[PDB]
Amino acid sequence: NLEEVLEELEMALLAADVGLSATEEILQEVRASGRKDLKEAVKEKLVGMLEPDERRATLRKLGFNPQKPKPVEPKGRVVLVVGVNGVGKTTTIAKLGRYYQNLGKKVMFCAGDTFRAAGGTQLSEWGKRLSIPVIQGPEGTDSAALAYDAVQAMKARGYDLLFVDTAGRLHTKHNLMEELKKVKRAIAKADPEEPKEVWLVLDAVTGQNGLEQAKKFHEAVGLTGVIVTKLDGTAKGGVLIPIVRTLKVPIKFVGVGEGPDDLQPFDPEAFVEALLE
Amino acid sequence: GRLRGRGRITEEDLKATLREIRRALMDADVNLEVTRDFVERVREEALGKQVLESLTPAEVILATVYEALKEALGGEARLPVLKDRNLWFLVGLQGSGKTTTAAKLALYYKGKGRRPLLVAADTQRPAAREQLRLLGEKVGVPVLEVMDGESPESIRRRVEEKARLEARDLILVDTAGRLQIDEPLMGELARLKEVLGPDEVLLVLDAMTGQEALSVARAFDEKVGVTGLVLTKLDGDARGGAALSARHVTGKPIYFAGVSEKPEGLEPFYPERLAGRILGMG
Ligand SMILES: Nc1nc2c(ncn2[C@@H]2O[C@H](COP(=O)(O)OP(=O)(O)CP(=O)(O)O)[C@@H](O)[C@H]2O)c(=O)[nH]1
Ligand SMILES: Nc1nc2c(ncn2[C@@H]2O[C@H](COP(=O)(O)OP(=O)(O)CP(=O)(O)O)[C@@H](O)[C@H]2O)c(=O)[nH]1
Ligand SMILES: [Mg+2]
Ligand SMILES: [Mg+2]
Repeated sequence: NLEEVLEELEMALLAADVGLSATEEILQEVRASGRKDLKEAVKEKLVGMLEPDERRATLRKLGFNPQKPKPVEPKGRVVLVVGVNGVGKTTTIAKLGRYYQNLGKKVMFCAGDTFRAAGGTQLSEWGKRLSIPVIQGPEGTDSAALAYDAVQAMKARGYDLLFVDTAGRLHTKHNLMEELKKVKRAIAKADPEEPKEVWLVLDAVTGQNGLEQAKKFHEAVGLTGVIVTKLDGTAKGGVLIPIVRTLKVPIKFVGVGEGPDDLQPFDPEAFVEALLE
Repeated sequence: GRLRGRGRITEEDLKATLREIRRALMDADVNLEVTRDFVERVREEALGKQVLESLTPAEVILATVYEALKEALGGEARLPVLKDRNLWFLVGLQGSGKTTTAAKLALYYKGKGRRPLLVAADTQRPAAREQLRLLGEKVGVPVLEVMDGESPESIRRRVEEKARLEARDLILVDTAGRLQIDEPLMGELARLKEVLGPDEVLLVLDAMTGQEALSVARAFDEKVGVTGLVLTKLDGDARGGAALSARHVTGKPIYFAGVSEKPEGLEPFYPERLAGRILGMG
């Protein structure tokens, strides 16, 4: 009965890329709760390992039900977007431009990827489609200098938000990770209080290596949020569970397509429902 | 569990050891169903084998595991067999490394005396054609860029004309990334295949791919017929279990390993080395 359900649940979590460590910790806790209807206790538990801001979770526990959602808002004016090669950094920035421009914000982009072929022109094209200014330079230009110039332009023009794109880089390359830190330092040089947000982009199809990526980028630049892309596919993005549980970095948005509007604020409930099929 | 050749492998030894092996494979991102099959395969092969003199039951089982893994991954390196004319497709999920791999293949074969032609067929991703155009310039290989809305028949026409006028003998078609469940796009890929008739259809798989590698490989294989694979981003620290998942359901060779973001970052895939990597030997 219950043992078959726990066995089923273990497979479902593993298939969702949650990992052995977190999967066992979840099942052990649910088994100890004495709850008859597992699955539901699991959903309740997971909707907890997907949100470190705490309070909203505590409220449902005390027999309350306060909500509002409220559009996600950057703490500051600069958002540094980081991540490994191919995850969706550039396209996510285009979507963030659309999302905030719809909220009346004046947005600007910095085509920080001066390393990869067409890395900057790709973002420039999105800016053109969205009528959003894009600061870019010839391939080979120093990313830090470009970011510095971007922040200066943003301040001089009175823009509300600046999204800094970065070239893809594997977390195992110390030199490229140092470059990322240099970019963050350049931003702070143009404005001492920035960047207030450093968001990691993760591909939903990623397996357990996603935890290592999150750990390394967090150690390098101090993440304040994560965006999971390609959730329109069959991958559930389960590696987020171990990530949020170990690093306590909040999930800001989910990417669900390749169009400018294919971005949605993270919804714990919906995400967990999908993860468990 | 730590004694020298004093008995044959028992079902009690192949329960404690294989449980750890199952975990290692899972941590390596080998698909769950693939892991159970592999463990049960080893259980059968090792069942009641002798533990000579020297060697503990553990060592024999670990040896069996490694050998089984090496075999399941391909055994020895194997590269494509080219003929007078060759047309290949690079396909896969969004961001797997297709465009870069096309350029790598072009450089690799140009160095072997072939005359490649890169075909930028991705017309949906912004600056995708410029991207391959630039890589083409870097590796010194011609690039044909498909136009917006161009039909498969038109593409075939222009590719044929360019290959003839420039004596190209290896055409590499870089396709846009697509979800394996996107019916319209998977249908477009199938139609492009029937019109162009590729000799090889390579699924470009990111080494960090997780549990869904199984379903992704199977869908591309059933829809467009995969003939081989390229495992990219091996210069990272992902264990690469997705490779075993893809191999297990397609039975196709993993021809190349992508090991850097540069054009030169391509090399033959060695089953032996990934087997060790998946097991954590590096
Ligand atoms: N289906 C789907 N595709 C997505 C999503 N987000 C991005 N993509 C696709 O993934 C690929 C990701 O591209 P991109 O934004 O260029 O990635 P990146 O991390 O910037 C790339 P790089 O590391 O080289 O600089 C593109 O084809 C894009 O259209 C998503 O939410 N869903
Ligand atoms: N370190 C490393 N980076 C790689 C490797 N192969 C590709 N990349 C990098 O990964 C990202 C993958 O890019 P790309 O060739 O553009 O991917 P794609 O599959 O063509 C992208 P799309 O689906 O949108 O058409 C790029 O930043 C590229 O430089 C590899 O073997 N190692
Ligand atoms: Mg990019
Ligand atoms: Mg591409």
